Amino acid sequence: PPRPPQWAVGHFM
Amino acid sequence: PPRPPQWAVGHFM
Amino acid sequence: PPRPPQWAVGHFM
Amino acid sequence: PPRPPQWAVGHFM
Amino acid sequence: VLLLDVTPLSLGIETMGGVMTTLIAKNTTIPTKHSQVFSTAEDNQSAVTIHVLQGERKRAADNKSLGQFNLDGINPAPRGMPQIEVTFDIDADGILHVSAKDKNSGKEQKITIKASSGLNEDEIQKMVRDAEANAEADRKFEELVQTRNQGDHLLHSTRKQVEEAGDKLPADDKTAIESALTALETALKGEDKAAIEAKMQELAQVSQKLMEIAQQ
Amino acid sequence: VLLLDVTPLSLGIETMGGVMTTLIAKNTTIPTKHSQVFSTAEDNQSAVTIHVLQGERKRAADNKSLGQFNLDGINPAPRGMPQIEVTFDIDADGILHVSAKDKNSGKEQKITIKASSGLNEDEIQKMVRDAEANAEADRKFEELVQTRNQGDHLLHSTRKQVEEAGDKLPADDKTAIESALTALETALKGEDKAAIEAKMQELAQVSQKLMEIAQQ
Amino acid sequence: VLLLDVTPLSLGIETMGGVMTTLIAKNTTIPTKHSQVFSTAEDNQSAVTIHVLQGERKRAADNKSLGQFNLDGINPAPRGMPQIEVTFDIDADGILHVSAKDKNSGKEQKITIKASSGLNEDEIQKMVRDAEANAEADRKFEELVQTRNQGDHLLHSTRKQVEEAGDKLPADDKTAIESALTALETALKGEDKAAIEAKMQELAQVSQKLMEIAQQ
Amino acid sequence: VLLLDVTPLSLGIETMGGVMTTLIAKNTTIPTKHSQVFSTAEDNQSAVTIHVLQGERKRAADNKSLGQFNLDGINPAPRGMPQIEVTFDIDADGILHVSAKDKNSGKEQKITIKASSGLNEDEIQKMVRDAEANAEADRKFEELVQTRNQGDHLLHSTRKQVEEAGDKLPADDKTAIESALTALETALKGEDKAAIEAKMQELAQVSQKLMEIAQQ
Repeated sequence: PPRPPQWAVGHFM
Repeated sequence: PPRPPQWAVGHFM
Repeated sequence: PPRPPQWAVGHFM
Repeated sequence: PPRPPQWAVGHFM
Repeated sequence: VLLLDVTPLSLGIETMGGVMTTLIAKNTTIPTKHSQVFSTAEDNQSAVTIHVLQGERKRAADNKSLGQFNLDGINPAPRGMPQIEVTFDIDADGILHVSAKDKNSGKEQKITIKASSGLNEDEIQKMVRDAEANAEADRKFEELVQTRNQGDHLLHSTRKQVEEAGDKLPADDKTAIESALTALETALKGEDKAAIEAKMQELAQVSQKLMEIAQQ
Repeated sequence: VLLLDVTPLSLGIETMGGVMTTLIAKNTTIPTKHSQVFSTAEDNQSAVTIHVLQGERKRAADNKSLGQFNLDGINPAPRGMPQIEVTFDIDADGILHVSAKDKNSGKEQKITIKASSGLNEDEIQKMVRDAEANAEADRKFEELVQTRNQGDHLLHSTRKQVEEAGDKLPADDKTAIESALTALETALKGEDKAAIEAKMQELAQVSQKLMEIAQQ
Repeated sequence: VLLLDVTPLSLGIETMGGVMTTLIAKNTTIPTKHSQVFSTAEDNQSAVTIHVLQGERKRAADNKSLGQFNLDGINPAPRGMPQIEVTFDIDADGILHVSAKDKNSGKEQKITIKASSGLNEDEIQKMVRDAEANAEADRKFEELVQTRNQGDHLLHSTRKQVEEAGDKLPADDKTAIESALTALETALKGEDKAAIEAKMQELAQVSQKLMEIAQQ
Repeated sequence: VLLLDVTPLSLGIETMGGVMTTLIAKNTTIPTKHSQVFSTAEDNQSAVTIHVLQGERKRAADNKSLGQFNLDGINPAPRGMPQIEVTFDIDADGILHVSAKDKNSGKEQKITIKASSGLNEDEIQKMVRDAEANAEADRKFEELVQTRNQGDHLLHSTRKQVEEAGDKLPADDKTAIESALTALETALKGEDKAAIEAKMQELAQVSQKLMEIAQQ
């Protein structure tokens, strides 16, 4: 998979 | 699709 | 008695 | 003067 | 003005896990109107019960039930995708109009709640004292419900992924993953936060391949 | 009920020193009625202005003036002895009836304030924000006024005692006491808490004999 | 900084009527120092007990007693005239130094209270919950004590005036006034706010001449 | 005890959308320890920045940055599935240890923050006043970020579904759906809540078939 340029901490589903 | 027996209001993604 | 020129509401002793 | 039997801290006039 | 018409208590709806979610906060001047978009709790869910609550407690059952209605005809979609807009509108006379609109189907339903419904002055004071006395218990209930909701979404998502992987998922992998799903679902039927979290963690520890596959 | 008629802000009267003293607190459900007994600020005072205020600030001038009236015919007595009962009564329609009754003379006076008087919703929000932003300044004003009130009562009481002692008070004693009274009264015309307190203390330091005599 | 040393609860002293009067508020960052001038409760009182309290309740007995000391040698004077300065000073280590200074006599006394004195974390939480649960009862106690204090000052002041008037006060007048003083003093021994207020009012209704005379 | 070591302000981390999410509330007694499980913001995200904040504002940039670190090696998975446990532990000396643990990979990282870091007493008071003065602006920022987050998840989920449907999705359907995704993504780059919500609703109005298909 291509890894996104994203560092944000998100919420756990 | 089989519809679940679920009525709960959930959160919008 | 001479009455003072005072109108202030004060506290009850 | 006779001193009262009183120890209470009161409010300053 | 010397007086204002204000809400004496929170108004909202019951949400997934048996929790009260506030739409209009306590001490809001009326008239007032507030909308929030909510959604389905499970994939393909065709209907939502909108259950209108009054009060300050986190557990839905601990608040005052004002009435309820259904919105159906929700079209099949993944959990959390349909846009269900819930609006509380209190007019100048203190009558509450709650409606729910499914932006995806167009369907709408409402209920009208008289200004005199709900708790009386004494019961309102009792409610306020109760919320104060149980602020810790309610906090613990609230955190248990968010953990029980997170596990239920993780349970349901992982079941879908398993089925989608089918034969691509090695037997051993599937075995460990299935084991852990059963363990989680049992923990979810229980009352123990830490047990739910440990079963979630047990699942994160054996799901590596499933994820990989699911991402391909 | 879904709504309550509640006060949006404090209601009370101006008291000695230019301070707002609350009779009905903010967020009180109406109807409501509250009485507090007040009194004269100076010996032999024959009248009181009852000045009705709305708001959350300590300085009277910073609140909203709702109206005012006089109660006269108060009979000569020492400061703080007449019983002047002030009653705020808000009825079910939100009309405020303020009355003042001199229990010693029997005389009563009232004013009626419409439910629509006072600050509008925006001004009410501004008032609440203002009280928040100036909570320190207001605390300092409040403590300065209590110190200015204490000094004024000490000034007035000591003047009476001096006059009552007449020739029984040695010249030197009187000299020191008078000096200090003048110094206090000047400090009271000013804005400095510590200066008022130091002049009060200067007076306690030279009044020993006057007290003694006054107590005989 | 990530943390602050702050008081967990109110600190103050017991005042006239068995009430807690706060000197340092709850949640004050230390070090801190606060002074307030207090006085005697009765004419010619020669000593004050300074009784240091910790807590959030209005009744002194409901708070945590930290210690107490006397300041004596207070010189004869009318009630409320001596300047007794009470200072709470919490230093950087959390040790509390309470002192009381009689500005009129010069005399000073202090007590030192270790940082570890008073309520522990659990008891502090219990105290906070207790104050919450009894906020109404405490308000009623507070208003009863202010009414009981007002009556006691009115009782004592009127007794002095009577004696000072001596023969100048007509028999009938004296009779009505004495009757009412006895009635008040009995009401003051009781628990009923309204009864105290009615006896006060009974006294205002027959004291007219005494006042007049007292003012001459 | 007469004092407690307590936090003067909220401690937490920056979360998706540039918001501060509290882990340790303001006025918590130390020592204390709190964990919350968080996750990735996008499918296949391999790393998270843990950015430790101190303060009371909702916008991350408005709070005091205490430090930050990365946790990498997060294995490919759908957005929101990896279990990233963030723990704030303040020990008895007021030193803060923040760690983040990826339950799915096993990897852990931490930073240690001295007790003297963050805002000083004056800046702490300014922070508290600022949060008070901007409580409305912050509420509006908070609701805009939750709407911007909801749209971004809806944007990303729908893009995946489109690609998964491939040829099964009729040309017309795809056209309407694509149009609306572009419109949403533009709205997400903007500052307007209502515009984001309208583009979301535009998407719910043309996605019916995609959902259906996605559910098959």
